[PDB]
Amino acid sequence: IQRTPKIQVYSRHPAENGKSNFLNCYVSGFHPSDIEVDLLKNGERIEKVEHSDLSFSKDWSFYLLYYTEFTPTEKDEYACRVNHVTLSQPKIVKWDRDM
Amino acid sequence: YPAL
Amino acid sequence: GPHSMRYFETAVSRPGLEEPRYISVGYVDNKEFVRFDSDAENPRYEPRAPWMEQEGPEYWERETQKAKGQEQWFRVSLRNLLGYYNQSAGGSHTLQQMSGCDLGSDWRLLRGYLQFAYEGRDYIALNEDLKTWTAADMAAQITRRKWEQSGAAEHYKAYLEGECVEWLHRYLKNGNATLLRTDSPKAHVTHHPRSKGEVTLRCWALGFYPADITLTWALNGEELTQDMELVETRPAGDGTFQKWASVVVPLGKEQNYTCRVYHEGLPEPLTLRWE
Repeated sequence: IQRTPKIQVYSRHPAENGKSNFLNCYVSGFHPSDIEVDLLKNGERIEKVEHSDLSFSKDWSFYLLYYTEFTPTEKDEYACRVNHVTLSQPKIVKWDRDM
Repeated sequence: YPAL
Repeated sequence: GPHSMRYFETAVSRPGLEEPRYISVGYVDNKEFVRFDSDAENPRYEPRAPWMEQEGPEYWERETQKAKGQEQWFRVSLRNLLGYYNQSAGGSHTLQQMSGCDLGSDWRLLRGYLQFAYEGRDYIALNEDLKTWTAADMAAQITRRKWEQSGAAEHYKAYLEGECVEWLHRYLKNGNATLLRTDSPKAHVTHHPRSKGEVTLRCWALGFYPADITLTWALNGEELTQDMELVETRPAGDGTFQKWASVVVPLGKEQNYTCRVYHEGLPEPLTLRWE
């Protein structure tokens, strides 16, 4: 089977400019498990991004948590890039602090 | 345990 | 209560390398406390939670040996599955297993658990009676008739009904300060335009634990199901979880809508509106 990944981009704590936070990208509901995930800062890939150990849910689909520390500023744009065999092109989801 |  | 232990085992076969990758993860009340990955430095189960550190070398060695046993079990099962489905060679397949047990608030057994999946789909599972099997499809019937002849059921039940419960007890006592805690949800509502005379109202729940929670929107005293989006509870990254519930509201009438948060640690449900 093939399950496209569900993507959610968000910060651990409600963002606050100048205040150190954590940028999370929760990719889930996917299958098979090979998956590519990057975090973007103003459209660019962020080095040394940590992430969770592979896992899966009741329905058997996999999920991972990608994160990296950052200090949100007024204009800095963040996003999460995800590629998986179910996508024809990498899916990019922009971080909307005030969702 | 036996395999599948 | 309830309480539970689960082991999530995944095995992915890779082309050219006739050794599958085996990943097993253990959880208690849904918190990861042990893990084994065959692609590791020196494969061995490792503590995922602090309260697992008090385990001596003997504990790890034994646990790790079983993993070495499962690598084999999964190596053959994959090979057998490959056949049952008339699949080719040099491809990538997934076999997954879920096993564990649950307990009520009293710590007694509520249900035994054992189930398998291939390529992301249910394959065969032990029934709640821990004596019969349900086969997802044709091929699973082969495994089913094959497992009934050897009496695999009784053995799993032995484990699930006893050993499983015992180990869960120990884990529960060792890290009870960690596991038995509840973090009540903090809520707030956000406003966002959706259409010409339509608005989006988002109800937030942050920093709660365990992950279980219920969010509802209501008019007067009736819950809203239409144009009401509920997103999948997500991990905060520090042990707590987040979630939100949105509903499309007519511009100018927001005030007649209320959000409610129900959670283990809440004395009573949280009720809030836009402001």
